Amino acid sequence: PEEMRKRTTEMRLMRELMFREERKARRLKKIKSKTYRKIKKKELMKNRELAAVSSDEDNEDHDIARAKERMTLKHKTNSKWAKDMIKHGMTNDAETREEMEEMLRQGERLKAKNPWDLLLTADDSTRLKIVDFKQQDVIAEAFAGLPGWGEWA
Amino acid sequence: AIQLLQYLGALDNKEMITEDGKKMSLFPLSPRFSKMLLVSDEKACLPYIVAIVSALSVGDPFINEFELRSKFYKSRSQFSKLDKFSDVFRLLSVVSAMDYVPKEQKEIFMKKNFLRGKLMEEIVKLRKQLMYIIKSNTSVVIRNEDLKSDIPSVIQIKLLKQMICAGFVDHVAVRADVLFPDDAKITNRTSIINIPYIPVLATRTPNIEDCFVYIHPTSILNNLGEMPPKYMLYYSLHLGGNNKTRMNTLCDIASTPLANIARKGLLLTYSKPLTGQGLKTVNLSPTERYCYVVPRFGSDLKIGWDLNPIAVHQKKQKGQWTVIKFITRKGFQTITGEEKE
Amino acid sequence: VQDLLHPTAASEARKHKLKTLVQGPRSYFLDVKCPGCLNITTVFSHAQTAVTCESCSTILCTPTGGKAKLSEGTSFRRK
Amino acid sequence: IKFESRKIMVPPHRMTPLRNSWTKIYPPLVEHLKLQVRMNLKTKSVELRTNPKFTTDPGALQKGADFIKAFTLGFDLDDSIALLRLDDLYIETFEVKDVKTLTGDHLSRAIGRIAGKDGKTKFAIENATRTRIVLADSKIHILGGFTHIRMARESVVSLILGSPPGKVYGNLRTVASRL
Amino acid sequence: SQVFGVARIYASFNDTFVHVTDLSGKETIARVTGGMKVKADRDESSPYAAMLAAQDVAAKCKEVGITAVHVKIRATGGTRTKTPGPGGQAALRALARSGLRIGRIEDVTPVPSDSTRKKGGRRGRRL
RNA sequence: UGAAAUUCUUGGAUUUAUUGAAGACUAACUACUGCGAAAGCAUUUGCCAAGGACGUUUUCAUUAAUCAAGAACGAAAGUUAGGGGAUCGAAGAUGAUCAGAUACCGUCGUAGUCUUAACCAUAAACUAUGCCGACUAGGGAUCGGGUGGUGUUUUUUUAAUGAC
RNA sequence: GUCGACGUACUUCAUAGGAUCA
RNA sequence: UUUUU
Ligand SMILES: [Mg+2]
Ligand SMILES: [Mg+2]
Ligand SMILES: [Mg+2]
Ligand SMILES: [Mg+2]
Ligand SMILES: [Mg+2]
Ligand SMILES: [Mg+2]
Ligand SMILES: [Zn+2]
Repeated sequence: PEEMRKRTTEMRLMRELMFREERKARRLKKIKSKTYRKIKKKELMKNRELAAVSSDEDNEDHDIARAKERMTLKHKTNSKWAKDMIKHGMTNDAETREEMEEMLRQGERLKAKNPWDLLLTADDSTRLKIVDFKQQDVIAEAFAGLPGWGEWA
Repeated sequence: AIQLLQYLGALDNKEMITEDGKKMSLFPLSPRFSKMLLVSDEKACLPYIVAIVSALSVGDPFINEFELRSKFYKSRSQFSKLDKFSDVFRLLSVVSAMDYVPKEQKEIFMKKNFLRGKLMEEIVKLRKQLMYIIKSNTSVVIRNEDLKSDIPSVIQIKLLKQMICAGFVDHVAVRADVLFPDDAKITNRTSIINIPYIPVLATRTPNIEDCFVYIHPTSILNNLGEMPPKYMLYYSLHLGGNNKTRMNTLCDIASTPLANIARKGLLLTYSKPLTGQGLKTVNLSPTERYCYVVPRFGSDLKIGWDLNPIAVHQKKQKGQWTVIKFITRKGFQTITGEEKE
Repeated sequence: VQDLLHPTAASEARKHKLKTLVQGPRSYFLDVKCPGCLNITTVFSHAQTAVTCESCSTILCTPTGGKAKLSEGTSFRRK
Repeated sequence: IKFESRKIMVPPHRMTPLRNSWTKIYPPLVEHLKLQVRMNLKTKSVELRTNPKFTTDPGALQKGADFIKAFTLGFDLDDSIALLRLDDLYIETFEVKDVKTLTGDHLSRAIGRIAGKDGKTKFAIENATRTRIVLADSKIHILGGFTHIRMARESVVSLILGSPPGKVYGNLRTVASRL
Repeated sequence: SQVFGVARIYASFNDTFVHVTDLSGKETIARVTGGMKVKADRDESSPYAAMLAAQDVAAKCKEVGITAVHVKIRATGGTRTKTPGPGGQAALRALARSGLRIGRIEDVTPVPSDSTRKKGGRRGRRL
């Protein structure tokens, strides 16, 4: 049947689609500049925050996260990277100091302890079905004052 | 006037009357208030919308502080109980509260609550005429029993905000610090009455402060005690004595409902699909997809602003992607899972 | 979930020859009957040589990338 | 108004948009310009002809062909319609390799710099210079007034040669104020 | 009753030529350039210059007897840009408006299979 | 050129057509895809040798991994001695030196760019990421080979191949 | 010779971040 | 300030 042709086209579009994400994904992969990646990360955190994609943490979830942080103490300046930057005067620079402070604030977050949404469907179905013109338009009247796709058109 | 009617859906883009436009003309009210009554059919909210519409149509039955203390605030405390962010529900509280007042004590109630006697009586009269026209034209004798209504549910109160926003889609104002934090620096010491807002579709000036609009002294928000809502509905703008524009608030509206209502109006546009962790354009087929978009609200000579991203279902129609329906966070997550399985 | 000690027959059939539980050849031997003399000759499935029938000196198979292609008209059985 | 014809071959990647926009393409051609429009599916070329009995403006045919050509290069329909509306719009076309022989990632970054993040840089040039720019891979087309396309070209070329977008953006504000 | 010539349009960066010749190309009928129709050398590449040049040749060709021309538009080509400029586009439009019948339009820009080096240098050109 | 001027030009410039000569380079196809130890490699055809992967119920049987010493190759530029010398072009000269988005522009152009026989041995020679071996998730795209189908198409006699 | 390169010994500049309050 | 189906 000719329905088989329809199947091939649908696959062809899906294949052409997958390539496009691959090409774009390949190119974004190569760019690894800090400023570029920093801008993308910031914009992503806004979108997730604004859309509240992330679920609220229960009190038990926070306690477990706090427990691991106390168990490990992974976000203090005793880590290998933090100790390396501090002891060698590389944190006097502003940028590497920001990363150290970013790490430290993130650690601090985990350490913290008469009587007097349902989106409205304004479609035509939710309607006050009230019941009450051409001649009145005659009263107004008395007042006065694909073609060409394959063939020549 | 044509533009306002078009935003309400009264007129189409070619300035002919729509079916809604004909439908509103049957009522004795302004086009804004009709639209409130038009959408009220859901979940028996009609009695509340009629009361709100009658109150606004007739004028405020409240006596202001300037025109006149503990007694005044005491009466105000009683009628603001329905919602802490709505002037409209303060009006609804009084009008429906009167219904349970027996006729003999009505005069004592109006004086006891600093309420203008004449206006409420016309509000009563105009409520009957509205309920009469709707019952007569929907299928008629209306008694005072018919106006007696119980408290709205929490679900209803959110809906009333949406119906109210339907008629005042063009009078939404956003806190200025959200758009221009540099120019509108809000501190915890700042009085609520001095927090700047920016109306939608406001004509941009070289100095943005010229467009600022502040809360009216009479609004309950001045006594709110916390930061005001992100977006606000206002009825009209008044020039205060200090050359400061003051806005008569109606009620607060959240971002996602606001996009929902403006979707049917000309006041919403959709950005390109978002990309990143969580936000991924799920492709069912070459013609339909699920994705997150950033709705832009407002009409580039005016003040429009972007709303929170909302998951949408898009379909490719004649080469262009058209948003069919909105999707909850759970609905999108399950969708992302389904294609993985 | 699967049991490594007792793999499914189809599962092993899908795997590479060296990657099964006990590696073994996937090739085999054939009895090819010459069209003329009707004698039987043993031919390797993946024969790399143009096997010739000794009596008639007729080509029975031709080498290729993998399995040898048997000459047209030659009957064969798996031995 | 003699009988004349124009043929404009449609490249394959522009055929599908031509389909979805055909409803809005033949009305202005057949109504305002009084042209006989047709697409030869066998050759996949848009055919326009002058009707001697009906067509009156001698420049309608060439005006229509440029309008089809502008859509063919990748310009949106409404921008292409500007060619029918006006008579003083021209299309400037040049390649990246003409400015500078860029290859590999250097060519990819040059295209990215011209477009800018979310296309902001391209829109910045378009608004300031009152022109429309189509960035087809390494092929750049600019549409607008003659004096305007040259201004946009210089801003584009500075980006190709390596000038950062930020500095080019400030230059756009200056010329925009002068305009 | 219908005589054909060939209208060669050479659209460079700093000028536009409109040259009308017989079918062979040996015999020149009328050559007019943007410079001959403008006072300032800046505007020689301007579309307005081309329109005047196109109109002048169109008038001259009608006097000779030529009533239709095949357009062979070209750019500088070679190691430089390959697409005709607005000066060439303007010249084509003016020729159509002139009433002179346009037979066939083709681009004959010299395109190299692969060419010598470009004058810019490693850092580019056209600041 | 932002406008000019050095420049060519009634002994015919620029442009047009028919040819001819020289030296380079292989557009579009072109894709982080393919090949090579790396540097690198893109017109057709032939010759010479080399190579990974795959298939093998072929053969040897520890012959292997990493590697101071030592050796082969090593972009571009550059040096020695011939050849060539179209384009572009360090150096050098020269016009103009007015105007800040177009602010370094123009013209002539030596060495070079190309090649043969030797030197030099440096790169952001980059995945800013040693080599060998083992193990630890799913998905579908692509390149080379192999297996399986009673799948489509072609072979327009079949077929068998080839392509999907 | 207030000379160049190297070796050696020193000096110096880049530290604040979050919360509350006025 | 007025005022309206
Ligand atoms: Mg290949
Ligand atoms: Mg081997
Ligand atoms: Mg060596
Ligand atoms: Mg030499
Ligand atoms: Mg390299
Ligand atoms: Mg390994
Ligand atoms: Zn035999």
